[PDB]
Amino acid sequence: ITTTKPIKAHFDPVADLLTKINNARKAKLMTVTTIASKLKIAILEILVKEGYLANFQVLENKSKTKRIVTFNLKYTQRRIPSINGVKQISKPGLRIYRPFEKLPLVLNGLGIAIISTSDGVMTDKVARLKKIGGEILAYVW
Amino acid sequence: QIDKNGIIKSAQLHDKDVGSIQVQVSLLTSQIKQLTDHLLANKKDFISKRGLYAKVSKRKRLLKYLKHNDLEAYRNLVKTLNL
Amino acid sequence: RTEKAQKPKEELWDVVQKMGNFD
Amino acid sequence: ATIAQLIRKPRKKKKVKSKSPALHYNLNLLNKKVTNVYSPLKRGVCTRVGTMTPKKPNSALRKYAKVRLTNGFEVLTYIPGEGHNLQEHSVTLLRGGRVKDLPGVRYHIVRGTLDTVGVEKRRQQRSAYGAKKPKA
RNA sequence: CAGCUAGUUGGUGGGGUAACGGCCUACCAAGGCAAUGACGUGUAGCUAUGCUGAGAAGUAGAAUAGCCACAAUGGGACUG
RNA sequence: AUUGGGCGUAAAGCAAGCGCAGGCGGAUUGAAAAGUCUGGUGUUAAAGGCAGCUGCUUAACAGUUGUAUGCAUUGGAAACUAUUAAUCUAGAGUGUGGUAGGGAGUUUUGGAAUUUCAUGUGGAGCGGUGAAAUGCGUAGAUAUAUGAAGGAACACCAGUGGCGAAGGCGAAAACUUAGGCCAUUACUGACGCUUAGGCUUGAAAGUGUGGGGAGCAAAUAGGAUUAGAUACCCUAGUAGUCCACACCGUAAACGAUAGAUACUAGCUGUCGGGGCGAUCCCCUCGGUAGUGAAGUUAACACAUUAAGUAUCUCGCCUGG
RNA sequence: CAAGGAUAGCACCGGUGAUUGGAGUUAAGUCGUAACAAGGUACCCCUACGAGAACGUGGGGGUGGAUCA
Repeated sequence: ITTTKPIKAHFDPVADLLTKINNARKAKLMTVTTIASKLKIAILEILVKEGYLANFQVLENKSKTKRIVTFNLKYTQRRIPSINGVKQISKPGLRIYRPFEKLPLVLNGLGIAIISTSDGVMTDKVARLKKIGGEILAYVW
Repeated sequence: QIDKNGIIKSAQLHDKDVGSIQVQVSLLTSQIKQLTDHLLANKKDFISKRGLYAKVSKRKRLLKYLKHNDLEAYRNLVKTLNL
Repeated sequence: RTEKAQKPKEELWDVVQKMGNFD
Repeated sequence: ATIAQLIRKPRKKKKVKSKSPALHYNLNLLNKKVTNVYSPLKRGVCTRVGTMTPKKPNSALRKYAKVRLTNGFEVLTYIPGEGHNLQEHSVTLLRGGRVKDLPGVRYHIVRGTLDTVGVEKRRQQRSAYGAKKPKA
């Protein structure tokens, strides 16, 4: 394959992802590329499984030399994205964390927040069930 | 003009430092000297003085890194951060 | 250069389609 | 603006011009520690009483009184009573509110209290005006 | 309100309240706090308890329970 | 207005550039786990309150129970941050090669001629407005041409041009040199980012300092006109416009749109650079533009150069 | 030893005081309409002076003016 339009360090992976997501929502665009990270891979896999986001492909040049991820949004056959709003939570200027018992259901009890904890990254419901809390990466609904 | 290649290759110890911190700080110091010479020969060139202050600042930050990473930067300090 | 293709399927060609049966 | 700058430039709430502070504090000898009791109606000696013209659309010869409170501030007020019972020296207890017609006037007065009692012949404003019980 | 602070700053020895403590002193000293604004300045008695609002927070710690302070102001000693 | 708001015209981005206090940071991995969760105990008072009951006729009131509530002390986790131990480039960038701007300054002149003087001739007008007049002309004008001098500023090229940090850059010629445009897994390996404080610069009036001052106009002064001209008319006309120095350091320096950073239908133009080839067409990237999608301002509209999208930092903002 | 009592120098803060700038307010005070049309002169911004004053003129910054393709 050929993954085009690489992005360098903007100021962080989270805002680099958010700007691409909102630009894809704006221009009705299908697939966009951003930086690669263990947290980004975890949240992207969990969003593929959650249904808000479509698949993704993580690519490398040879090593840490360049690691990116291309990601597509799930679209019905009407150019309607499955993403109805995603908000980044983990930020450089503000490191946000919440306990397992203080995680809400987004949308109307439907939206799923992505939460990394002391021992892994998971969804809000199973984060509450795990009895282990930590940082929040993205509120997705 | 830029006075680029000769100063780089003088600061280019090996083929592994074409854009290293060493050659960068050497370029900034040489540019500070050349800009002082020019702006003394050309007084009202405010572009030159603003660029000189910008290079002084970037040289300060380059030196703070070069002392943060390598501890041998100040044991042979011919580039002391004072200007 | 391929590292991992997480579900390599990608949606494409979103035709203008709605209420396909009206007869 | 942003939180990082908001820490250095905090929130600046709205400000209001002077309405009626002097009714709530007054001085006294033997420890000038102010009378922090927030008096609702505070005694004071009036200075001038008369009538003057409010704004153009709603003009009148409406009653006014320059009154002086116990504390330093003295102010020009309106008498919300039917007729004026202030004689440029009557001790009277002030009220809140603001008058948007008479210039120099931003106040109302408790009509009926320990002084300025008995306007009389009243169905409304008997708790005010100091009007007695409505005997037939 | 940008500089403030000469036990200031700490050390040996000695003395010291109930005692460690420059607590204080003989001797030896020049350092201590500070643009995250030092020093100074005046004030509030501090916690629980007192209200409003969902919340953010604001509103007193009057009196009070605990602690704390004067007990007319400032000292000294004695008792206990 | 974290919760719970703006910065184009109804607060508005610092006048411009650089920076620390301070703030945050790209990828992988390990230590540590402060931040993070987690396991607990102590205490955070009875009275007070949440839930509960009793009696006071009933709560008012009084009593009362499970529960609040903040610190310390305690096993861990590595997900990252503040830290540490290394690396990789892709952010700062740097290298190479191609590589342009009226960039600034420095150093020169050249002219349209402005004014003046002599050569002259000319033989009663010049001049100025909406109207005239004031003013200038008969020591010879109007005007004319030569020669000489002193100052000022450079006709066209001037761009849906580029660059310079804004301030700005245009008669040409040279130099020093900031910086730029194009593509580089190329090199340190985050060296980064801004910015309160801090550093420098900063149209200009106008200040004095030394020259000339060519010309003129603040002020001032006459004739108009006016209800009156030191306003609109002009003539006379200084500071000043000119330069050297500081200071003045403000501007409609406002795009009333901050700096660094990455992304968003297109379309039609331009300039520069890279490739190519009669030119050219064309492609690449920027710069420089716009209608307009989407998106966003009440609205006016911006719109790939946003007032669109988002991160770090700062400045400005609550009624007249 | 001491509550305290002092000197000449100074220092901090408050009110007052012949005389007085500035603000809102009287549908009914004085001149001319500068200026709002390109608003009777286009607006102004920074700065010098003067003018009752709207303001007027200088050197620069701009159109937050119309005309007009």
